[PDB]
Amino acid sequence: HAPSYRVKRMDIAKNDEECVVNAANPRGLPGHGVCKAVYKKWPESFKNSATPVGTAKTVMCGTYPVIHAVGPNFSNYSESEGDRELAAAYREVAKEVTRLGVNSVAIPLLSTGVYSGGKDRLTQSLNHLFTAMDSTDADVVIYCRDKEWEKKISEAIQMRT
Ligand SMILES: [Ca+2]
Ligand SMILES: [Cl-]
Ligand SMILES: [Cl-]
Ligand SMILES: [Cl-]
Ligand SMILES: [Cl-]
Ligand SMILES: [Cl-]
Repeated sequence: HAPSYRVKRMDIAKNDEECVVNAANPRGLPGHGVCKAVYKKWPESFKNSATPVGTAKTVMCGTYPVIHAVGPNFSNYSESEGDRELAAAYREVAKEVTRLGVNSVAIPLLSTGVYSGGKDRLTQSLNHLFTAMDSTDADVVIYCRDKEWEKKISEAIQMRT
């Protein structure tokens, strides 16, 4: 086992990893985008999944862990406070991945969809992902949907190797 990062452009509900990170909202609602796809595939994981901004809460669907990570909605937060909460959400993901003992995890880029406040946050969100996950030994598979984002994420992964 050599821990790795990979990126795939496809629906995270089809992931091939041992657990999934949901781009969750604080109230545990079905939501939109990635969150709604996670709700359709693992609805049982939404039982008592509500948790504050900047935190993560894991709920099992059977034995399959869904890590509900709540990034900030940048429409509501200032750039400085939102940046702090986004970094914090990813730190909580790293703790949960470690506690669960999984060999791999499927992760989306938090706060880059409807919580982005209308801005391109690929680099900001990806760099906070790396800051949290670099010290873990899980294989990390990042899921995206946009063709140009796939290329940019792949370039960012490859240039550190
Ligand atoms: Ca918070
Ligand atoms: Cl590996
Ligand atoms: Cl797909
Ligand atoms: Cl929401
Ligand atoms: Cl989002
Ligand atoms: Cl994307």
